Amino acid sequence: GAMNSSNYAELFNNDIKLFVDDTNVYRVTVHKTFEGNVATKAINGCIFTLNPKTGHLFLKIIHTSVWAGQKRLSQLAKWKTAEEVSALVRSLPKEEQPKQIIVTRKAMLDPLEVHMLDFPNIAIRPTELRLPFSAAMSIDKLSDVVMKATEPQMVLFNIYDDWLDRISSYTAFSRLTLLLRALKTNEESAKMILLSDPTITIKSYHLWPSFTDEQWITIESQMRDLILTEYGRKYNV
Amino acid sequence: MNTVPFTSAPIEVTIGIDQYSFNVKENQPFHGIKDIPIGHVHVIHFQHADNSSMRYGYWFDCRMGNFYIQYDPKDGLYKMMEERDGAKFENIVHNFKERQMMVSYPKIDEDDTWYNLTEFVQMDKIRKIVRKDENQFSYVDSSMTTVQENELSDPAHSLNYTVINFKSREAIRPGHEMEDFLDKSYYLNTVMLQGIFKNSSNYFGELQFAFLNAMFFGNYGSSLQWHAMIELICSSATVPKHMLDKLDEILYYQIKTLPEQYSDILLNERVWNICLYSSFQKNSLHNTEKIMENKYPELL
Ligand SMILES: COc1cc(CN)ccc1C
Ligand SMILES: COc1cc(CN)ccc1C
Repeated sequence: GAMNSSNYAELFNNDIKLFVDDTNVYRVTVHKTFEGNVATKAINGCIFTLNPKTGHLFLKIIHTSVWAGQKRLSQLAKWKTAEEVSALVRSLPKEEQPKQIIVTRKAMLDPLEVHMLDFPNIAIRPTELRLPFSAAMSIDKLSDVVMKATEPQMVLFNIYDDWLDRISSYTAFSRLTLLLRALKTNEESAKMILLSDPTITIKSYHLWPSFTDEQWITIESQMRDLILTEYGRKYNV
Repeated sequence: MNTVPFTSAPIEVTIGIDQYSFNVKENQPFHGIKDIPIGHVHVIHFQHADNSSMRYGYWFDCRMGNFYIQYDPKDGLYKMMEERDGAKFENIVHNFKERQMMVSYPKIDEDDTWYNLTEFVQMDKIRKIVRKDENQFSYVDSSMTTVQENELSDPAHSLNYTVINFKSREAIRPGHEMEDFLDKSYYLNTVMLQGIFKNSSNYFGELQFAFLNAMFFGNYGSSLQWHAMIELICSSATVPKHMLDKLDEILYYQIKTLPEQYSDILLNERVWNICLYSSFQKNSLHNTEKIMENKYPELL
């Protein structure tokens, strides 16, 4: 069934689950050709597969070569996503396989369900939550590994850095979605907010800066002000 | 021509015989139906006047025996039975015929409707779908469920139609997920036609029988089966040319015969719009599309 605001704590219970976002799988630049027609050039993409309890992110990089000579690429991308998620589940020991997979766009439901017929006990679900996982490519270290890749490749991250040492997964998810929402609404400002203090660095083995508890509250406030600021610029309120 | 004689008509009832129907009043001197065309399967069906709940009836072929109908006052319905004494049966039929106590199967000579609805419907095909093999005729009613409906509850009183399920391992070859989901030709041609049904005659058989049971009994699971079987063909990129042509003919006469006033509960808007306008065979069913558009344009 659909995941929404009524059953939101289910994300953080002890049943293994993954979110799958396919927004950034098939990415193109659109340009004019010499003859003045339009054509696309594809660039590297990625599947964003995330355990919201642990922060474990399975970043499957989608190299442009996987589109070569294929037709109807927007449709193929949903099936390529479903094929790679199925491949991931099969590669995991049984006790690590998810009990549920939540897709962020409903168009992923059939492709994934078809690829996972072999796993009838894994529930494939949509969600009414609008999650900002498309902004994942505003995270510099993630964007860099996607663009540098010369072959298909899976890279594993913890998108919560070390936060779970200090906060619950519910709070770490809330932080993450507010950070991603901010980067999605105004990327420049969000990054400005995150780095304006050169004395807070990003550890080589982390994605986000090493903010103290107190500094995270400030940062969170500034991000909410930004999302409100942009809402105001947008709708003229 | 053959006869289905009746012991009596003790309760008021609407009687169906193939695509015809007539009213019999409580204790009216009715003793059955004569001049039934030999050569086709037939169905005789019932709706009680005091309880339109439970339409029910019997599929039969007069070439396979001498059958008759008697009301059963314990079970409360008109039952088909077989008289094995041929002498007794001819004699019983001749006296009612002489007293003119029987209605005549009213086949107009120009009229191929029944043939066109049953072209692929023989009793050997029907026997694969229902389970009750002590009789040479087969009982169906409004509320019988299908084997697939039981999966989703008595198996003795079920319709054994073949389970069609587009998101099932049978429908989808490992490694051809996208291909086999978006183009059902493997499922239609290799799994169903070459593997479960054997030829397109047993396959159009079940199709036609499913429609007839939906229409005559309002059997909801038969209606699902008819739509599923259509959609599998229309959703297959590769279908033999002769099946598409015959399918167009099958459907044309089903649509032509459907009561206008039952169209809302017998026709699935999604399947038909998909089949006629989006599917691989959107341009391959000229006769059916033309009749659907002129008869049920609301649904489209
Ligand atoms: C209605 O016809 C019959 C009736 C009985 C017994 N009522 C036996 C056999 C036949 C043919
Ligand atoms: C109509 O013919 C068949 C029907 C079934 C059961 N739906 C099985 C096998 C065959 C040949």
